[PDB]
Amino acid sequence: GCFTSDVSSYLEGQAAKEFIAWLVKG
Amino acid sequence: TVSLWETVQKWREYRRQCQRSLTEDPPPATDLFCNRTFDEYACWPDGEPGSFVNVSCPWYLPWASSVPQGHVYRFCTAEGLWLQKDNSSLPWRDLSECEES
Repeated sequence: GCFTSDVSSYLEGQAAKEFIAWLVKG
Repeated sequence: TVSLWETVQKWREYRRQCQRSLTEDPPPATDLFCNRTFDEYACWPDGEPGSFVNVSCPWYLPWASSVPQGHVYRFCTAEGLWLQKDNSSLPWRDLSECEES
C-alpha cells in the first residue's frame, strides 16, 4: 500500500464498489 | 482487481436470470404471500406470510467469493406485505452478511 500501483489499483477497485453501493442505495 | 465493467456485465446477467425466474416461477400458494421482485440488488422470490425470506449474496458482487455462506434477508409479514422501514416506502433488508470482507 506504499507504491503508486497500490493507489491506482485501489482507485480502479473503487469504481466497482461504488456501483454496488449505488445498487444498494437506489 | 475486479473492474467496474466486469461487475456491470455480471449484474446484467444476474438481472436477466432473475427476470427469467420472476416470469417463470409458479404462482404462490395463496395471495397471502409477499410478491417476488428484483430490487436492483437481489432477486427475491415470493415470501410466505410471517416468515423471513433469504437469498444468497448476489453472485455478481466483486467480493462474492469472500461471502459464499452469506444471505440477504427480508421479512414477509403475516398480512402478505414485505416489512417496510419506518424511513420510507423501502423494504427492510438485512445485507450485513454480504458486505465486503
